[PDB]
Amino acid sequence: GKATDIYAVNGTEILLPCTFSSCFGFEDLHFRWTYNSSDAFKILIEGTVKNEKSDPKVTLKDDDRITLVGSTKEKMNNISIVLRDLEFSDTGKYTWHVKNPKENNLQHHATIFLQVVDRL
Repeated sequence: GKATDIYAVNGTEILLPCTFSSCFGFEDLHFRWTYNSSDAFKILIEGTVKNEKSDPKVTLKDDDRITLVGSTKEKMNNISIVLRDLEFSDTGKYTWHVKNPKENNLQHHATIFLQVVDRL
């Protein structure tokens, strides 16, 4: 499984982009972010979004350090998250998942490997 490396200073915040894009198919999407480390798995946030500019309906959220970005810009969509107040324990793989459940397609997903580093 391919993963993009991203780095962030301890105690700061990181924007984790969801880059799913669709001209005419960004409609009533189900989404989920997950976290994986060696022997850890968590669902971080889950919900639905009506379109590219609507208020996402969040049905599950593991931690208030996570917020949705609240905007779109180029390839970063409204499903992207910001994780604040970073701790070394936050290092690990963060995966977004998007699906239109009325369609037959496989889910779309990509993984970011976040590494938290020492403050200077």
